[PDB]
Amino acid sequence: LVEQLKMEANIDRIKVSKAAADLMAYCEAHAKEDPLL
Amino acid sequence: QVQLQESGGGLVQPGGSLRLSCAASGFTFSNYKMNWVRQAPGKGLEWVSDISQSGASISYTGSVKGRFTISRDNAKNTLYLQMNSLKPEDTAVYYCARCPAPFTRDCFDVTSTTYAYRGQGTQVTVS
Amino acid sequence: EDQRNEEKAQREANKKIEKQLQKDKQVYRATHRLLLLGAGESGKSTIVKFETKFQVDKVNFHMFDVGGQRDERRKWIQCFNDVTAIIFVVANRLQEALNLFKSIWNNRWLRTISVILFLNKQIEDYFPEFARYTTDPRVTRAKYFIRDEFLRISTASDGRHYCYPHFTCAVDTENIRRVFNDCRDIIQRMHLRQYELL
Amino acid sequence: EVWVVGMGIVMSLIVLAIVFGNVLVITAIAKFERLQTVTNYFITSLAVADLVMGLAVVPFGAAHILTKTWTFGNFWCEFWTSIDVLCVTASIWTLVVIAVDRYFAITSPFKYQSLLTKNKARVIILMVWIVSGLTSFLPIQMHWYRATQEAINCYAEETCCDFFTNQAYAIASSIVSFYVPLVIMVFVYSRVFQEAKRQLQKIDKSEGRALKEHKALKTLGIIMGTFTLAWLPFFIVNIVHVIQDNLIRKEVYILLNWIGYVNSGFNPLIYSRSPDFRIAFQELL
Amino acid sequence: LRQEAEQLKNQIRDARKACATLSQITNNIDPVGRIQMRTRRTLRGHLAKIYAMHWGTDSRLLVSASQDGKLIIWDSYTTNKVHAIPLRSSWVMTCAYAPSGNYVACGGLDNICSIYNLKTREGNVRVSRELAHTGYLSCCRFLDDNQIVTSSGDTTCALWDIETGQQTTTFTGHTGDVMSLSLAPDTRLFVSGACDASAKLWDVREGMCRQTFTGHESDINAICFFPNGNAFATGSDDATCRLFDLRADQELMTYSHDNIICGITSVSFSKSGRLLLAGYDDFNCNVWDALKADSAGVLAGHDNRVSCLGVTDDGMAVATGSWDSFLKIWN
Ligand SMILES: COc1ccc(C[C@@H](C)NC[C@H](O)c2ccc(O)c(NC=O)c2)cc1
Repeated sequence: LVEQLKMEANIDRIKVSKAAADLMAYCEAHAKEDPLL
Repeated sequence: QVQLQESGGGLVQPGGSLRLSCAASGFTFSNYKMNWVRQAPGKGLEWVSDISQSGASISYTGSVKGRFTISRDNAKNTLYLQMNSLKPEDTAVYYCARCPAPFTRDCFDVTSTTYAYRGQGTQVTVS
Repeated sequence: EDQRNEEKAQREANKKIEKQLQKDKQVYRATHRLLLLGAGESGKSTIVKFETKFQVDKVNFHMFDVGGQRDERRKWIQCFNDVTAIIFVVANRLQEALNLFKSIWNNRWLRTISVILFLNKQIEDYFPEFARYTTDPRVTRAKYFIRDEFLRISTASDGRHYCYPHFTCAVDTENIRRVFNDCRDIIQRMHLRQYELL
Repeated sequence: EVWVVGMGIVMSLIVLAIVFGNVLVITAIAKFERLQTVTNYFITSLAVADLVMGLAVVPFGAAHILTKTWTFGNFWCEFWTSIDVLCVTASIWTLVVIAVDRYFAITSPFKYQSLLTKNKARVIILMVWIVSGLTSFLPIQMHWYRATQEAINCYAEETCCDFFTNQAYAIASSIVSFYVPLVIMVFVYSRVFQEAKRQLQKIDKSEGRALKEHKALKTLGIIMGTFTLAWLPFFIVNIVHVIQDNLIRKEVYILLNWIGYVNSGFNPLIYSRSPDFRIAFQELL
Repeated sequence: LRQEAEQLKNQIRDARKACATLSQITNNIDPVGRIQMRTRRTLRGHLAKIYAMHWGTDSRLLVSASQDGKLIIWDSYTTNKVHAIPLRSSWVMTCAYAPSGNYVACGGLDNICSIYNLKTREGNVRVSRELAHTGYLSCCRFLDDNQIVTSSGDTTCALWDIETGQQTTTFTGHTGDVMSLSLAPDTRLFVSGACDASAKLWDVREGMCRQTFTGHESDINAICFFPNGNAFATGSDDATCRLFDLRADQELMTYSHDNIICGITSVSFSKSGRLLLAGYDDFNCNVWDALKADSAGVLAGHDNRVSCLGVTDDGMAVATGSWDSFLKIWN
């Protein structure tokens, strides 16, 4: 349990300002091919 | 993450009085039906109390009628099990369990192990 | 034009499966299922009777069993909501059974199932109301008090499903008719209460 | 004048009731994809067998009272009389088949869901609309009712809309339209009440902790009385008017034919009394 | 040791709060507007509650599974029962369809997952290799035509290998039921829901967690995976869908409408990840915007429940198999 907490806390964590931008841009670029919208 | 801790407890001679608490945070408390559960050291889990989600429909087990008194607090996020007039056979670890679903009228919580809404549980014994 | 042969090739499969399903439904709607939770029977399903079929008066029953299953019951019990009668073999000890029964009753998907019941076990320190209740009585008091508690749990929800408490502790020879005759009543009442006639 | 202005509204509200209380039973079944069951095809056979009654017969059998003489002719006054006695027999035998349905579903509960299928609830209906036709449409075309004798003056002659049957047709029409269904729908409901008074006595042998034992009676009332009381006097006036004669007036033979043509407007307010229907009745209008 | 665990967990919480909602970023972007869709075909063929349907990879077929003791390989262009595979395990809690349209999976309360071969050469469709877990088996998926990653109620996801029928790897560490699981499109790592509000991600190769999560108030019924791989949604029993993320160890938005209190039963995205479907318990099927959460168009068609949901691999036709034996292929 503690080993898992450590081995999960010692990794990288990108910022929301960078992750939400990618999440937004992927949908904004695939909305064209998306026919159900 | 949901957090269900306790307080109080210890070692008291018969006829004593304990008032256990339970710190519930992480989830909205106003709509989850709670209940306490004690485990006799050397025995499987048992049942002691429960409560509805408005302090209305309090229930109890058989041999713990009248003695204790359970009461929630839908603003401070606590659950208090006031204990009165203990006995020789009231020594056990006391967990502040819960029930799985919101807006429910049922419980499936007194289990052998592997339950994720059931706190560590303080110890209360009698001398 | 060559695309006009697969049409018939597919429609023949269609018209063969719509001839096998209309012959399997006539054996699906002639067998009523069951359930045997609360405890493994070993006295009412293995010696007297994970399916375990049987037959009484040209009707068959898929008496299921959950003995090999786990303890947390909130996930594999919500997919039994179409069964007709949840048989319930039962013998603190009794308070656990009572708190299982109240939950099976007030559940939302098992709401309209008529819980049959079985007191296979056929006290005052764990029950203080034993002295302030009155219906050798050394067995009748206990038996009828347990049954009265179960029925006081069952008669507080309605009228769509009733508990049918029985008693059995002997060799249980005719312990199958007590399920057949008492599963007929569930269909009778399920029709009556629907025709606004009861 | 009021004898020509009352019967223009009292005999039109009935028309509106017939035509409007059953569109709500035809659409609320042909639309919802969850009512189309074995015991809700019967009720559609019961709603069509009064939609016709209120669309073809009654609006004509009202102007026939206003004018007091036929207008269309004979190739229509020999088809109208043949459609009416068909509609009535159909809308009674639908009640008898629903009654035998319920009776079997309650006195043989293990077999009504298995031995009565969606492909077997069309033989029944297209046998009822044949036991109605064979006794109310052909014996009129092949003229087995001509009443062979005072109708020779107008009825056969010209433009005289007046029913005149004989002592062999107006008897085997009643004994087939209202005295088999009556006996059958009395022996059915006796045996259904004898069980609704036992599954309300086995309840109070374990639980219960003329109050509610009189709910298995109010519904038998509003289902069976509203039919017997409405179709009995006409089908005793027929038998009496046949055996005796001149003891009954047309001003009574025509009031019974409207104390009867509303039991076919009450049926979508009696047999559509299940919560499924009572909920589906909302989205329609 | 428990105090040290609490300290480590406080450190993780501090880190995840320091590294921190997408609404404040996408608040002026153009919305999608109202949208509704109607039942193009009604696959009325079943005779019990339909509990799952893995919409095939062909974007044409689909395998629906029901407790009646049947497994009917439907079609979605002319609505014909291409096959009718009977099962020996009368209950079925999941079905799975190979990506090459070459296999199917089943298995429920009887603890046993099974494999039926449909592209046979001798007539009857026979069970290829039934493999066996102590507990029910509430999901099945396919990586290739011979690798299945089942869930269980045994609390242990367990990757299998159908050839010689062994557990190549075995995952554990939940302490609670494991309801649903997804798979990344590149098929390298897969989330796995559970009954502890624990959307613990895993790694297919090694066999240990990578970056777990816990952000719900009740058990998780069904999970999804964003079309690219850098996100994944999740439904729970408290009427909430929560767009998590697996690059920032936290969530990015919570989907919740005060008008409804029920339990999600299955989720799936669209192609562009813009419309987040959901199968509720008050008989409807909401649709949620990607980064502009609001119940846009309710696809209320069913009459008992919504037991699963699916979307074509090119985003063409949703299909929700409810509890009253009738699928419905929306469009
Ligand atoms: C003289 O003025 C009139 C005008 C119209 C009618 C309608 C009558 C034929 N309805 C008959 C009724 O609808 C019905 C129903 C069932 C039956 O078996 C029979 N049989 C009659 O001989 C008759 C009657 C009298």
